[PDB]
Amino acid sequence: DERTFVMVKPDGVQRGLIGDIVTRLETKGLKMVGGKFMRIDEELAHEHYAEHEDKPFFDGLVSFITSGPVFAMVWEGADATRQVRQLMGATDAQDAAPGTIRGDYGNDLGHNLIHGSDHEDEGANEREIALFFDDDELVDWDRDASAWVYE
Amino acid sequence: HDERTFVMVKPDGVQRGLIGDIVTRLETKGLKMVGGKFMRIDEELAHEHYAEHEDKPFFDGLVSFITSGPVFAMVWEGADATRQVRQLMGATDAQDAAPGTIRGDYGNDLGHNLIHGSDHEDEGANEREIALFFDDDELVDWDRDASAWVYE
Amino acid sequence: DERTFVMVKPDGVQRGLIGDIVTRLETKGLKMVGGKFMRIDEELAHEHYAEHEDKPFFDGLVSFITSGPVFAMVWEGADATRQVRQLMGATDAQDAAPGTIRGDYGNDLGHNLIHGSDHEDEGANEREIALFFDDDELVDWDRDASAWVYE
Amino acid sequence: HDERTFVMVKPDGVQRGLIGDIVTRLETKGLKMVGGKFMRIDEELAHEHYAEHEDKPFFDGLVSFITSGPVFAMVWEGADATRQVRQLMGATDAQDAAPGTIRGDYGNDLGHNLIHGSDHEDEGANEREIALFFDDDELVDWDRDASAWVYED
Amino acid sequence: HDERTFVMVKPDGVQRGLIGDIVTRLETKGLKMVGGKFMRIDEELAHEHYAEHEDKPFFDGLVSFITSGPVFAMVWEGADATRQVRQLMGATDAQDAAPGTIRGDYGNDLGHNLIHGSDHEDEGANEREIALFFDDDELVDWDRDASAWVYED
Amino acid sequence: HDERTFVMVKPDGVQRGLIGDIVTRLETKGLKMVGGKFMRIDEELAHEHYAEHEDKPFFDGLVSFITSGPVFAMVWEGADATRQVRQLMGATDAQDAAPGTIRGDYGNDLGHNLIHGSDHEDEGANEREIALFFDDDELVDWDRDASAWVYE
Ligand SMILES: Nc1ccn([C@@H]2O[C@H](COP(=O)(O)OP(=O)(O)O)[C@@H](O)[C@H]2O)c(=O)n1
Ligand SMILES: Nc1ccn([C@@H]2O[C@H](COP(=O)(O)OP(=O)(O)O)[C@@H](O)[C@H]2O)c(=O)n1
Ligand SMILES: Nc1ccn([C@@H]2O[C@H](COP(=O)(O)OP(=O)(O)O)[C@@H](O)[C@H]2O)c(=O)n1
Ligand SMILES: Nc1ccn([C@@H]2O[C@H](COP(=O)(O)OP(=O)(O)O)[C@@H](O)[C@H]2O)c(=O)n1
Ligand SMILES: Nc1ccn([C@@H]2O[C@H](COP(=O)(O)OP(=O)(O)O)[C@@H](O)[C@H]2O)c(=O)n1
Ligand SMILES: Nc1ccn([C@@H]2O[C@H](COP(=O)(O)OP(=O)(O)O)[C@@H](O)[C@H]2O)c(=O)n1
Ligand SMILES: [Mg+2]
Ligand SMILES: [Mg+2]
Ligand SMILES: [Mg+2]
Ligand SMILES: [Mg+2]
Repeated sequence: DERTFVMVKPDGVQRGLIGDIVTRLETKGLKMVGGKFMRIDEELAHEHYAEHEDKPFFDGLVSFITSGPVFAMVWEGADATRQVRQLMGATDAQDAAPGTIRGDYGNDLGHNLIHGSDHEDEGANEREIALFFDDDELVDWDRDASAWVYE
Repeated sequence: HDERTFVMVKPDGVQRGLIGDIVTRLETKGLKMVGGKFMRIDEELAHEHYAEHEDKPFFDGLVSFITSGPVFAMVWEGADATRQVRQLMGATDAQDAAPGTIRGDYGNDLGHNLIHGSDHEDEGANEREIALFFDDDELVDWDRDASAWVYE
Repeated sequence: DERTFVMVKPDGVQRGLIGDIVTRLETKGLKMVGGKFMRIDEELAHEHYAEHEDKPFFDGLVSFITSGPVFAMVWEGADATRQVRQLMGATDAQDAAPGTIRGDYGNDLGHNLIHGSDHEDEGANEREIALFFDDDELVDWDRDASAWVYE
Repeated sequence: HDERTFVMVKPDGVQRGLIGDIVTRLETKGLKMVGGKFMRIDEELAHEHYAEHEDKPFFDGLVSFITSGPVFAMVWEGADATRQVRQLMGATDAQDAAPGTIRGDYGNDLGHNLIHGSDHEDEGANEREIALFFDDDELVDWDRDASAWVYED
Repeated sequence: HDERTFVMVKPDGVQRGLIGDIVTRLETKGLKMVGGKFMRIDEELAHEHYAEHEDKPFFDGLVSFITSGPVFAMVWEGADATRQVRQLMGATDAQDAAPGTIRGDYGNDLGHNLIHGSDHEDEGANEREIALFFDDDELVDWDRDASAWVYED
Repeated sequence: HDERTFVMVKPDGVQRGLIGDIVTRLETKGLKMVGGKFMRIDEELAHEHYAEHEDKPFFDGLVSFITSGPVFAMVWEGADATRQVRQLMGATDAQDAAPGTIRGDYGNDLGHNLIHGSDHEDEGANEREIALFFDDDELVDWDRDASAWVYE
């Protein structure tokens, strides 16, 4: 089924929010299939944020995403992409609603805790998952509790 | 004797370990439990609970779901209680329920959507569902003292 | 398998701790098979606390257990009786360790939140479950997640 | 920012044991406590705090409530705090507040709505409410080192 | 009881955003907040607070720490509070504290052990520490109505 | 470069939705994550991880369990970290683990006991298990700034 790249940004890691974020996505019933603590180098960052290469915030973006380790993940479940952006709330954490990840934990745009593939960008999920993870690092399993999450 | 609403952790809620989490949002919200029963819904009881959907495609699978494992059936009392419960639960379809609600936090399905609560917008749905699942000998008439601090 | 009678006392109910207690016992992997919000009358109380009928605290005990509603339960799982008294902690909540129900939520002996059949009293569990619940009120089901809780 | 706002757990939040949850909420949001006092509010102080309401029918009910038990008074600081805190609280009427907010998880009353927070849409309310509850000697000037991860600048 | 104890989130607990968790812990235990102040501790006050330690080798490191950032000072009241609070905290050395206690869930240092609480085994420590941090005008006398369910008498 | 311990949410931890809850107790405790990998353990890898129990009755069922679903494999850094982790996890047999520990709170079995962490009392178990499950290219050398407030 549908998967999406999700990553806890260096602010999240530094602020010790990996658990809380993982718990939010497990508790929503979703299935972790890839998971990796790693540091993003500047060539990986440049390739990740490519779409923003002309923007005035780019150099600060790569600077930040490269400023400490992240926890990179793939998640699978029904409608996962969009479900995950709903959990995360709005991109600017100062605008995110309470009960979402950024509404609860951030109030900044740059240091906004987390990233999730944009479902409105068709193919963003598969392209980012293939950026961060090799097929060898992604795990096919059956989460048994899926029989009670879904009809 | 204030406003009561019927509320049900569905078999998926029970399977996934979520009874206490749901109960905790109801009491934390300040609502009072007056009935509470762990039970299996038999097929007649579900025909009656879901009589209004008998014509609809999803009916058969709805009756099979709601009888496919035990439920936790509840009655909850408090000011504007039906509607407060519908807001805590969020959208019937959990893929659209807002994060912070019970379905936005815990579910990713419309059939397997954790819980039921009476629809305040269907007039007398509460009184009827309560009366369907509970005898008046299993509702409990009590005063929750912290009520004195929940309301003015 | 083994079941045990567990009940949230009127202090627990009044203090809005039913959820938290239920969650603790579901999260430990145990299976709810009976569950009932009810009031204990004085004949049920007298029969429940019979063993304490001579003690100086009896009349205060029945008075309290009868002072508001309780939430009466049966729980099943491996070694359930003893596992549950371990969750509850010590009878006097002022002596219970932090991380147990009474260590976290009480500090009184009388108003000590909760009751669980005493595993050291052989047959206490079956005798109390049959006191509070008829066989019609207890549910036989398969909690699927039991396949991951137990070998 | 040096942006500060005044925040108060009201006598109901205090009585229901929710001082800690409200504080975790604000801390977890990355906001910096700079003032904080457990205290009783008396007649004069409530009449001034609420005086914008002196001509209103719920006024006497309100001074009676806000004076019926202790409150936890506070000041918090951070980017857009006054506004962020207001969003965290939810609608003034808890029965209208969205689940996820303080009021939507914990209240369903208008009078007993847990909590108060300076109105960002009333210019000066924050600095006025703070100077009401706190002398400048009771506010702390410090650096929450985690701020460098909450914010980029 | 009128049994009160002095409790302090230390500068590490304050910086790590744990004021709220510690307060929820105490509230949830059914204990009554009667005093509470966010504040900075200076030289004189620490030298007196800790003076039983004036002759010890960790003393200078300790005044430096307890003075390196703000603390949340408190007073709590209830049955056997001083002792209950001490058990809630766990061993003074967090790396020795049992999981379930404040120190065992959140610390693993001796210097930076989150929190302080009057020693019930030192007679007078509670009433002495409280009078140290609080004037009697800053303590509140009230009735937590839930107390009637926490206790039978 | 301080003390590191290897820690593993076992397949049951992963199935039951407990990865984040465990990770949250490790970070809340102040320990630093330096490695972290969601993976399936193959049979050779489990022969090596459990070589010391190869003679024992429970070995075969142990290798079948630990390969029966994916795991979350971690490395954790901090003062006295091996032993701090063994205390957070509590007794190997979860029916005896104390409430407050990860096993006392979440488990009721000895085989299905949620997590593994290196035994501080077996000298060099940490360095060896870490080296077994992680290449040195997947350990991350970083400074967690709130360390400045966790320790003196
Ligand atoms: N003015 C801006 C815009 C975006 N950004 C950051 O760059 C990231 C990617 O931007 P984006 O438009 O793809 O937003 P999302 O897909 O993450 O919602 C955001 O998450 C922001 O953190 C920023 O720092 N400043
Ligand atoms: N296509 C549909 C529509 C509803 N249903 C289920 O049947 C239930 C009752 O539908 P309903 O519109 O009366 O919803 P509620 O009153 O529970 O909000 C829902 O909770 C859905 O779980 C379904 O399974 N499939
Ligand atoms: N001195 C005492 C002893 C017991 N009790 C209460 O009576 C209950 C039953 O006593 P018990 O000796 O069977 O203790 P448990 O089986 O509940 O551990 C306890 O839970 C106490 O609440 C009391 O109020 N005062
Ligand atoms: N009709 C009303 C309106 C407000 N109030 C109370 O009075 C307070 C102050 O009114 P307000 O419009 O300034 O509300 P906020 O500034 O707290 O959002 C509220 O928090 C309500 O508790 C009331 O009791 N009845
Ligand atoms: N060897 C030691 C002993 C204590 N201390 C610190 O000094 C404080 C006071 O010592 P204490 O024996 O009165 O400890 P408590 O009364 O807080 O249990 C402790 O909380 C430790 O933080 C230290 O830094 N080094
Ligand atoms: N009879 C036994 C004993 C141990 N074991 C399992 O094998 C694991 C390793 O045993 P161990 O004594 O080396 O324990 P730890 O180093 O993980 O504390 C345990 O975590 C138990 O789950 C078992 O399945 N059956
Ligand atoms: Mg984009
Ligand atoms: Mg309907
Ligand atoms: Mg007994
Ligand atoms: Mg071993």
